[PDB]
Amino acid sequence: FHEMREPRIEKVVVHMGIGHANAEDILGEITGQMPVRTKAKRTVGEFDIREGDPIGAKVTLRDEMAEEFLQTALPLAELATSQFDDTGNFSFGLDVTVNLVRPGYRVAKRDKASRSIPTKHRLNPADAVAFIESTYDVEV
Amino acid sequence: ATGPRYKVPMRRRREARTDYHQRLRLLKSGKPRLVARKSNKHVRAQLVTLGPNGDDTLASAHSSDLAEYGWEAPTGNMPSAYLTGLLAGLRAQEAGVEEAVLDIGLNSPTPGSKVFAIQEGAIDAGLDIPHNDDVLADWQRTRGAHIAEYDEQLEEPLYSGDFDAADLPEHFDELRETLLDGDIEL
Amino acid sequence: PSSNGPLEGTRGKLKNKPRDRGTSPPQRAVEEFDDGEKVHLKIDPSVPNGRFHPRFDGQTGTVEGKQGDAYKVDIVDGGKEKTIIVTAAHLRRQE
Amino acid sequence: KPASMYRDIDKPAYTRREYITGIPGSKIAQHKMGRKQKDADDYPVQISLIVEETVQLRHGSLEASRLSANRHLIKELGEEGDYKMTLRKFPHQVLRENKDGMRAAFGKIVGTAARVQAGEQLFTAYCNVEDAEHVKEAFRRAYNKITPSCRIKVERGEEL
Amino acid sequence: MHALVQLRGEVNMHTDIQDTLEMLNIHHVNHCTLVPETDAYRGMVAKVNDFVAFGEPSQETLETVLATRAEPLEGDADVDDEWVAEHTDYDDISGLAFALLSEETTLREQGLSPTLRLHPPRGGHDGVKHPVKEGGQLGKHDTEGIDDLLEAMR
RNA sequence: UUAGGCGGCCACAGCGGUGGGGUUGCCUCCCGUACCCAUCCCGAACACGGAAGAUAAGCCCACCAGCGUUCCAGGGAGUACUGGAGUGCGCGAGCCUCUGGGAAAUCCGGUUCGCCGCCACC
RNA sequence: AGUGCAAGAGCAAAAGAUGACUUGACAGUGUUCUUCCCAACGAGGAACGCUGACGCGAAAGCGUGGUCUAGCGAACCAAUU
RNA sequence: CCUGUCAAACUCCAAACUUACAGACGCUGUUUGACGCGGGGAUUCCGGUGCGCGGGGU
Ligand SMILES: [Cl-]
Ligand SMILES: [Cl-]
Ligand SMILES: [Mg+2]
Ligand SMILES: [Mg+2]
Ligand SMILES: [Mg+2]
Ligand SMILES: [Mg+2]
Ligand SMILES: [Mg+2]
Ligand SMILES: [Mg+2]
Ligand SMILES: [Mg+2]
Ligand code: NA
Ligand code: NA
Ligand code: NA
Ligand code: NA
Ligand code: NA
Ligand code: NA
Ligand SMILES: [Sr+2]
Ligand SMILES: [Sr+2]
Ligand SMILES: [Sr+2]
Ligand SMILES: [Sr+2]
Ligand SMILES: [Sr+2]
Ligand SMILES: [Sr+2]
Ligand SMILES: [Sr+2]
Ligand SMILES: [Sr+2]
Ligand SMILES: [Sr+2]
Repeated sequence: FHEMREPRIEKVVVHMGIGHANAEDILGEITGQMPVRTKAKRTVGEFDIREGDPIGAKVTLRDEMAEEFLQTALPLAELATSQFDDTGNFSFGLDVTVNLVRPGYRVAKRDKASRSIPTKHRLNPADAVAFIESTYDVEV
Repeated sequence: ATGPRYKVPMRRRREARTDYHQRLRLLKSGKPRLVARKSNKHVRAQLVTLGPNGDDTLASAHSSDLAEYGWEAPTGNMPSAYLTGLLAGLRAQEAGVEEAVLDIGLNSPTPGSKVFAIQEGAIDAGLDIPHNDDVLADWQRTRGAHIAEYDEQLEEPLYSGDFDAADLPEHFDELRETLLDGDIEL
Repeated sequence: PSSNGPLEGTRGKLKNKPRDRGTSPPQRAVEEFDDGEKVHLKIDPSVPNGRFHPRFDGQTGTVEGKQGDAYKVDIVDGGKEKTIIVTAAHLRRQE
Repeated sequence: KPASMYRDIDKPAYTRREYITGIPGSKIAQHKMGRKQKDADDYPVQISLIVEETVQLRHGSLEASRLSANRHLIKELGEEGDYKMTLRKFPHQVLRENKDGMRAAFGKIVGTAARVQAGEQLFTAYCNVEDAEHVKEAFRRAYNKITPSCRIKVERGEEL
Repeated sequence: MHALVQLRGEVNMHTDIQDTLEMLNIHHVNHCTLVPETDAYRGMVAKVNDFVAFGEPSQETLETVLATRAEPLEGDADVDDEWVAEHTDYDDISGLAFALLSEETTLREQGLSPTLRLHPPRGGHDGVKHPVKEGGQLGKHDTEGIDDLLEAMR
């Protein structure tokens, strides 16, 4: 039981919201894999009329590429309670967010006969703090 | 769910198992659907005809009963898929079925995928199905060359139970061979 | 009326009841009829192509052959006989 | 104008404000009256006023009656007596007047009325067994300013 | 088996009603017909409910009438036992009368005109502006009432 | 159907919940990228190859009615409305009688936590 | 929500959004309905076929313009093929 | 939560009723030939009233 229930990270997204780019470089260096541009919707009085146009970038880290980045990422931040997602996710910031969830998650991300995860199998803020905390750092 | 004005999707759509929009286009041809479906360990290939209470299955072919003829290898690969196709293609040939349209379900039209490889077997069995040659995988990957040359990158057996270390795509030929036999109890 | 367009005053007849919203089943858009068969004309709001003139909803016609995949149903408007071209999606076998 | 012009029900229901404009505001100032914080069950007596014929009541009639009606209770029971009267109807029907000749006759919106089917309760008071006669007199006045004849019926009152 | 009797003229009566009457083989005021009792036959009388007098007659009366007002399919020949017997699968009026009521045959099936052309009610009827319940003569009747009329219209 | 594939009707099938279920069997989660294929960045997905592990999800099985829905009982109600008729009543708006039909809201009590088709299969 | 524009209607693994490819907004000839309920009447319109040629797709298939209902015009004369 | 009211251009509901086709009974037609088909000749295209349902207008 405990095994197929014990958490893990599915993806760590690093993103810089700018609004007009040259910032890609650093992420390619710090993560270890290419980045991707960010667009937007709706005109913005802040001279943000052009709808589809570069505004930021991001990178999704999976498996090692993710951990290896976290070993250094996590330390650089002071984690708090009000910094957690009801689904066991946390963002802090250059932004760095982490998507955590129990084993059989593919069930929802696949194509064929997918299904949403029962509120029970959903990770909890608590179960999140624990798992993470139990990996080189403190809570509170 | 919420109230009366609410709209609950057709069951088979909730379940996310049938793509009706695509289905319709299929159903139009009038020809029977050559249902091709995968599974982690298996591969099925049904030949469906339309009915008054629901679809009818005039001829199937499961990768499991593929061993029933002498298959000692796995049941979720190209060699597997092809064969299963040719098997159902034959059985169907035994029901009066002559043509069909490939129904790859919710799978993807990827080039050389097991589905097209399944479709290739039913064609070879004698059935008439609208296809696209250059979308099918190369005769070898159909055999198991892609996998055999993988065990070449040995150091650790490609398999658990011993079917063999280097694997025998020849076996593929051996089985295929056994199917073109008139006798063979279908 | 105020306009003499085909859909004039057809809000009611050409609209699905809430729970009948969205795409329709394919089983009946493929139904095969036989020449002579009596069929009930009723447009499927969810279906767009293969519709006969609204004025004919409720008519019970007799399939007298088909054109393409669509059917050529025979009906009688008042006293004048007409040949209506409709697709299965808008037909139901009588009885 | 005379109530004769809009007392019967003969036009189609006309209330879609989304299509009507220049609709005059209601002359009614209060539908809830008396001690509107208390409750209807807090009283022994509950006397309502029933309209005997189905009609239309222009807001000027409702207010005109409701006024002189309640104004009595305020007099005989004090501007803070122990009662609570209510006017359950509201002026929804919009009324027009064609004010030229019969050409392009559709009128211009001039008022609002409340359609009250015969046998319904226009008003409903809630008083203590004592002021029951001051409420009956409060209605005798009110039914003199609406078009139909009425009945003063007791909904809860064994005290007689 | 019911006795239908038109008591109201044709002028101003709806056409679909008058058409029904003629379908029930009744073409003039005071004409009478003996109609079975099926769903179909019910719908019709129901629809004519206002320009007719109906109900089930007593075997007795039905005879009194048949005697006095039945006619061949063509002719003056009086329909009397002899006549009845010489042409009808029966032996006498009572014989016929019983079948009609039991609903086994029809005046037509025998060679009798579907209509029994009665005579104005002697002493007048109870009026055509109200049903039987309101004291009039229109609508369904009491086997006794029906007779009272048919009797009076010998 | 000791867990499968394709369906028809498309909520009686929804929403929410409880309990049980898997050694070479099934479905999965799962393990892994040499290839076919793949991601405007990610073997996440898609695709391919494979079983060290698991029954915690999913799924299948049994059950729960609180919400939603289907049908039924009784009450509302033969009330509202209404096709036909009237030398019936009313100043009138309108009402009534006779005849043939006949709701809706709501309340209480049951039902409903899907049904059926073809194929494959200890 | 969006879907160019009135209103009513259709649409969610799409009819909406994004990407790419593409130009079927192609040639020609019909059936039917509409225009004109019933019931005769032109232009215009629509659905539905067939022949030829194309576009996309693995394929079924989809494209005779924009999801449906408005955006339209006789003869004579002129130009043009 | 509790409480007070509405809708020609609102609808989770919903008639009576009208209406397509078929069967049955009725009625009608096969010397009075219906149903239908072709042809000749019209008149007519100021209507009115009662009742039911209406829309406008005191
Ligand atoms: Cl599959
Ligand atoms: Cl049409
Ligand atoms: Mg309407
Ligand atoms: Mg005679
Ligand atoms: Mg006398
Ligand atoms: Mg008299
Ligand atoms: Mg369990
Ligand atoms: Mg009078
Ligand atoms: Mg020119
Ligand atoms: Na639908
Ligand atoms: Na003028
Ligand atoms: Na870009
Ligand atoms: Na499980
Ligand atoms: Na034309
Ligand atoms: Na005229
Ligand atoms: Sr009026
Ligand atoms: Sr003048
Ligand atoms: Sr008065
Ligand atoms: Sr993986
Ligand atoms: Sr008078
Ligand atoms: Sr008066
Ligand atoms: Sr009844
Ligand atoms: Sr279109
Ligand atoms: Sr009508």
